[PDB]
Amino acid sequence: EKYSQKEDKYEEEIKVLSDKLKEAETRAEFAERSVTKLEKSIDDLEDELYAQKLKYKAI
Amino acid sequence: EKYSQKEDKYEEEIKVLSDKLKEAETRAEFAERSVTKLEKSIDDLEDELYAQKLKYKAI
Amino acid sequence: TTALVCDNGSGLVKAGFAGDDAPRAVFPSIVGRPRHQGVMVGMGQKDSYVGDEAQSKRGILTLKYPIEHGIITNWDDMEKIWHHTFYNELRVAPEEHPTLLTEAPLNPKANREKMTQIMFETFNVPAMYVAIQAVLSLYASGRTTGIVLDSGDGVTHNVPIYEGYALPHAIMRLDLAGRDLTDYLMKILTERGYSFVTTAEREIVRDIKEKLCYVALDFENEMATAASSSSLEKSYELPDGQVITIGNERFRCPETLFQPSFIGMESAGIHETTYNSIMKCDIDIRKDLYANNVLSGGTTMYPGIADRMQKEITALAPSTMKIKIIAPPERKYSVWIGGSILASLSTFQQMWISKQEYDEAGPSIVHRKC
Amino acid sequence: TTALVCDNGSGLVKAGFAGDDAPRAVFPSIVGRPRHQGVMVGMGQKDSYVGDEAQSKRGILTLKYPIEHGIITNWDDMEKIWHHTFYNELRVAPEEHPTLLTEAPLNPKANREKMTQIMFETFNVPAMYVAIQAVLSLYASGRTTGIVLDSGDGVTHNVPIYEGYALPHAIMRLDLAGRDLTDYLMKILTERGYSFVTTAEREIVRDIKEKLCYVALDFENEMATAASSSSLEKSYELPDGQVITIGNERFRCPETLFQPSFIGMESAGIHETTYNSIMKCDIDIRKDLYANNVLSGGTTMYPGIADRMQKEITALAPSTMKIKIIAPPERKYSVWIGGSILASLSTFQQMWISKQEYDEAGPSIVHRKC
Amino acid sequence: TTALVCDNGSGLVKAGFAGDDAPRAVFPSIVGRPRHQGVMVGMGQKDSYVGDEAQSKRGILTLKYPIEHGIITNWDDMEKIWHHTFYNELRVAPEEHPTLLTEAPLNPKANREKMTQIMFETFNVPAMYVAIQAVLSLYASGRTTGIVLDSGDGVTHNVPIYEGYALPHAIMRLDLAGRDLTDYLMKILTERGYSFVTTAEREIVRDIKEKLCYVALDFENEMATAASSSSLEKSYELPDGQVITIGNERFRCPETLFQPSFIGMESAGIHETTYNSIMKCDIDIRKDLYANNVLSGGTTMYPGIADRMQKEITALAPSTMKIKIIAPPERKYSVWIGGSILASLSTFQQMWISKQEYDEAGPSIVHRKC
Ligand SMILES: Nc1ncnc2c1ncn2[C@@H]1O[C@H](COP(=O)(O)OP(=O)(O)O)[C@@H](O)[C@H]1O
Ligand SMILES: Nc1ncnc2c1ncn2[C@@H]1O[C@H](COP(=O)(O)OP(=O)(O)O)[C@@H](O)[C@H]1O
Ligand SMILES: Nc1ncnc2c1ncn2[C@@H]1O[C@H](COP(=O)(O)OP(=O)(O)O)[C@@H](O)[C@H]1O
Repeated sequence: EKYSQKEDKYEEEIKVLSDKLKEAETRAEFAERSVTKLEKSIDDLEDELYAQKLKYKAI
Repeated sequence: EKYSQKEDKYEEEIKVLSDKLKEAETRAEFAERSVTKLEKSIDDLEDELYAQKLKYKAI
Repeated sequence: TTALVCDNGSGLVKAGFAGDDAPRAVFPSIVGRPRHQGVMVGMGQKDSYVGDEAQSKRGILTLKYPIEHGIITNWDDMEKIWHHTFYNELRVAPEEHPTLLTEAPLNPKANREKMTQIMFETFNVPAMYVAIQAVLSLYASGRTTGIVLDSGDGVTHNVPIYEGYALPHAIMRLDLAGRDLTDYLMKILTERGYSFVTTAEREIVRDIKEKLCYVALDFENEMATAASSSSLEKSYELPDGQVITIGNERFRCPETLFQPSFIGMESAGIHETTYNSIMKCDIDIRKDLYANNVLSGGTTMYPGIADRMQKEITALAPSTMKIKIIAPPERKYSVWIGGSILASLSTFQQMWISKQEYDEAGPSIVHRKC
Repeated sequence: TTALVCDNGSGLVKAGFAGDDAPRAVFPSIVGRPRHQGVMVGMGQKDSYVGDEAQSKRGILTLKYPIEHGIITNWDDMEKIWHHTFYNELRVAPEEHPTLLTEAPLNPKANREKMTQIMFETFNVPAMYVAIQAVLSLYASGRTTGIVLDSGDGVTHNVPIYEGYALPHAIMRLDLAGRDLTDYLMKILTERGYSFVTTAEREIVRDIKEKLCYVALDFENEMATAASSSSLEKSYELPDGQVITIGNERFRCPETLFQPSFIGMESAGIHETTYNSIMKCDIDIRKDLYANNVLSGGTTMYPGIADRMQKEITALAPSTMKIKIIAPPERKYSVWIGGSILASLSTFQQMWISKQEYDEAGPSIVHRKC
Repeated sequence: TTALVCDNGSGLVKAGFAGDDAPRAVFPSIVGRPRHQGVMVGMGQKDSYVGDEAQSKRGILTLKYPIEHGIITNWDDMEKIWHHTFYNELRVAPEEHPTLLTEAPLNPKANREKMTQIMFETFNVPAMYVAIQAVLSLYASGRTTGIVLDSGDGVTHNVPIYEGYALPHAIMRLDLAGRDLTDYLMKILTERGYSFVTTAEREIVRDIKEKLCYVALDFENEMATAASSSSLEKSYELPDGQVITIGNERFRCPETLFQPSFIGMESAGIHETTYNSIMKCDIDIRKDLYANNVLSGGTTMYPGIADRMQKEITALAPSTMKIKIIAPPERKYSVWIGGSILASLSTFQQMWISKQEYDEAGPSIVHRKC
């Protein structure tokens, strides 16, 4: 019965650790998608600021 | 016998999943500081673009 | 002189002394009476058993909770439970201690009026006071700003606080809690063969719920997974042998908190009522409310409830604000801990309802100033 | 092609053809096996007798019901009973008829899964379907709204329906029925000297129950009246002579339906569970539920049960509602009648579980869609 | 050809024919959908019920208003309600009638744009037009000068008019109306023990509000009187028996119109917003505005609201000018009555938005000229 209760606490730790693992994996994938979005947005901002710089240096 | 082997399997799952949580949270926070600096870059880009709009509306 | 904290609740009495770190007495809020005949002359048959003595003679008794949905509906049994709490569990004299009772928000006035009348008359407390469980939970969490989600045995309620100010127009009270989950589990277990109909069997099912149930992060594919393999099945042993095994019931029971339609209620899940109570507050404080969700009570103790709550509120709220679910590891006693902290404050010693004030104003003094 | 209706029940098989007005075959759901020696060489000993053949030879057989509390607990005996029903009673070929079986609510899933697997494999029915007894009883009553109290041999249940919508959270299932009353009467007759212990004697006592028992309008003064005079005593003649006479047992036996503590159960009487199932429904439909109590099943056939039911519910409900107990004179076959009506509807011919759907989906198809 | 008037509002649809004296059809603006299972095969289950048919199947449906605060937020349900209004209630063809729709002031442009697009496309009306409720209420009152306070189910607004000229800078729109009073009453009834949580129960509480509530001339001593005696208590009977009695709630509910802080709003009472909208007008016309306060809409139907309004505005205004609250006995239909009058005018027949004008200028024509 001691072995039983140790195995029980073991499987408890296993379940909770796997739950937080899956949560953190989804978090990491979402963070990577966020990085992609930020690369896209900085790209667009660079383009627009550069167009305005062109016009300003022109005038 | 079954309790010994089940507890050993639970221990090895504990260890692997613990290291995986370690590496996952580290890569996560590092990608998140990357996200942070990209957001600050978005800020700087938008500000300089606003500045160029200012110069264009002036001249 | 020290004071007593007596968080009543609909499932568990937690009492103790103002200043400690944990309640001194924690026992079921239950009163049992014998059903059967009684033959052995001289056994000293008691009329009724209270507390956890009624939990060990459980097999021959019919148990009754004197609190249904945060409302005391049997005042004699509640008086029995209070008498027990004072004399046999704490072993004090109620005439030498102010008493800090606790109540849920948005329940009838007669509840507090009768509560204070009972105290002052049939216990002769020097003073008393009736707090709100959410405020005390915030005290125990060590904050002054946040939206708590207290979910005990009878009632689930949100209370948003900001800088120590309550938003009483945004308090949302819901009426499914631990007991309705216990009943839903008693019903779902029949579709696997097991039949629990007695009150004692309801206690057994409550223990099954406290041991084997958890909240699925994603209900649908969790359901599909439980259907595919059989790795989610755990076994439980009733107190006569008779091992039972449950599968998807483990997470189908607490899922009712997020889809209250499973028990035929029209309300929304706890995540949606939390979001609504937030969106009912002024636009300036809700960014700070989003990051101070404080979970409290026993029903918030399921594994994976904080993760599911955060996922749902994140999917609901704007994609910029930071959702933080604060679930302490001892969140089951936050109301009592906060009550002790409050009753121990120096600046609080003027808020008690002294016996003279009651003698002058009747039982209506309670909601009048306090 | 016509379809079969096979209301199984735990005490009587009622089978027939969809479209008739009454079941074509009604026999006990029982299987008998010889217990004694067997000496006459060449008598042609059968291994087991089913139906009412086992009822006439019951002196030498040991009788067994393969259904205990609505649940089939002996699948070989149930297969024997179905084989009998199809080939010897109805005299058809099951390969040419869709079959409409019936089941009580809130009983294990494996029951329906095994039902449909048995049908499709060892009988090769073209299609089948498993209905709920209370819904069919409401069909037969000619209504679409009402709370129906079905009480057969194994299980008593309420199902509230409104405008054709079931309220599955208010379904209440109770597990005392005709058989527990038969056992209580077997136990109560010992205090007059009569001793029935055999299964055949259990059948004798069931007949005594069906002939001499009634529900007393007021239990206490009826008890005092039976104690005062002797005008309530009837006499019954066992099938060997030996006239027996019973007194207050006549109404003490069915009174257990209103005081289930007589057999040591903790539940409430049928009147109180009916009232509770009503009060568990939305406040707008319960005025129409109060006036459409539909009694069904054999155990609701005692003289004076409708009046006692109305008196009790009237005493429980508010003093403005109109309580109406609807008790048809043929209420013992309402489930079968409604099942025939249902299986005859043209819009129903798409709800069958065709053989091909089963071949694709396994036995789990039954509850998963239908 | 005759024209249609379709005053929508957020609580009641009022439709009719231009020229009549009262709306021909008056039904709730509700779309109901079933919650429960549905077991009677062949009952012909509709998908959704609208109007007062959804009000009779109330117990099994979940009701939804498609207009929240004067703004249409569910366009499919609004289209369902309009379809019902045209075909089942009025029984006409929308292709043969100009339609006069109605709207509150200071609400998004997309509202009118989508309204006219829906009309012209999915109903093919020959012409249409969108009026302002306050102007039509003035038409019905038979005046050309006055400040009209319209208070329906979603929005309260003041519009000051002089000699037929509007003062758009002095229009003040408030966002508490009948529905917020219904919610506040649902909340206040809990402190007596009564619990209404469902949408059907919200309709019950709305009926209680319409039958028992009134405005106190002086809130404070009325409160003291209700606390002293018990002569203010009436008794209402829910639709299952269960008599309930309410005391000071009767006037605590509509008092929120004069102290919107009871529901946690920062605005001022209707008397003070009326006085502010008056003082925002030119100093010459306000002497005539003070004497032409025109009440309109359902929420202005409480007993004693005119006297309280007059007392408050008199206390605010200078002590010489003559305050005069005009509250017709049929003020609940003033918007529709004025709409019929307006659509009947011969000189108005040039203001319609013909279908060809829309076919040229897109949906944006509505606020360009009309
Ligand atoms: N570890 C647990 N997991 C899940 N549910 C629990 C757990 N512990 C207690 N509960 C539920 O919480 C309820 C008691 O919570 P509690 O906070 O004491 O309620 P109250 O405050 O009303 O006394 C019980 O009904 C039980 O079902
Ligand atoms: N006339 C009667 N009076 C009292 N009880 C009856 C009568 N007829 C049948 N019963 C009871 O009803 C039971 C059979 O009812 P039935 O509806 O056929 O049950 P099931 O549906 O389970 O087969 C028997 O156990 C018997 O005790
Ligand atoms: N007799 C009454 N007394 C008090 N309030 C009423 C009465 N009749 C209706 N109401 C309130 O008025 C509202 C409906 O008013 P109505 O003018 O139809 O609004 P709308 O024009 O927006 O549909 C309801 O919500 C109800 O609360």
